[PDB]
Amino acid sequence: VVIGIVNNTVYDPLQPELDSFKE
Amino acid sequence: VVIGIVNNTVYDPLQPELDSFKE
Ligand SMILES: *[C@@H]1O[C@H](CO)[C@@H](O[C@@H]2O[C@H](CO)[C@@H](O)[C@H](O)[C@H]2NC(C)=O)[C@H](O)[C@H]1NC(C)=O
Ligand SMILES: *[C@@H]1O[C@H](CO)[C@@H](O[C@@H]2O[C@H](CO)[C@@H](O)[C@H](O)[C@H]2NC(C)=O)[C@H](O)[C@H]1NC(C)=O
Repeated sequence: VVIGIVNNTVYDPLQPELDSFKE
Repeated sequence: VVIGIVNNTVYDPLQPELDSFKE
């Protein structure tokens, strides 16, 4: 519904931090 | 690069909570 949106990736500070530790 | 800064420790609400549970 928006005009002019572009693709990208938004970095999530929690995901790698809590995936490296939990393993 | 700052004048007047002082030492201290900033408490992180996530670290102890996710370290006690994950163990
Ligand atoms: C990146 O942006 C493009 C267009 O801005 C998207 O391309 C279309 O996306 C829809 C929905 O996913 C598809 O139905 C179309 O077939 C796509 N067209 C083309 C030419 O690719 C695209 O989805 C966006 N994301 C990625 C990962 O490419
Ligand atoms: C606490 O603050 C003091 C000064 O405000 C810091 O002391 C200097 O720190 C630098 C970099 O760590 C060192 O190269 C100097 O040798 C230190 N000087 C002295 C007299 O200690 C100190 O680093 C800060 N942090 C701690 C944990 O003390």
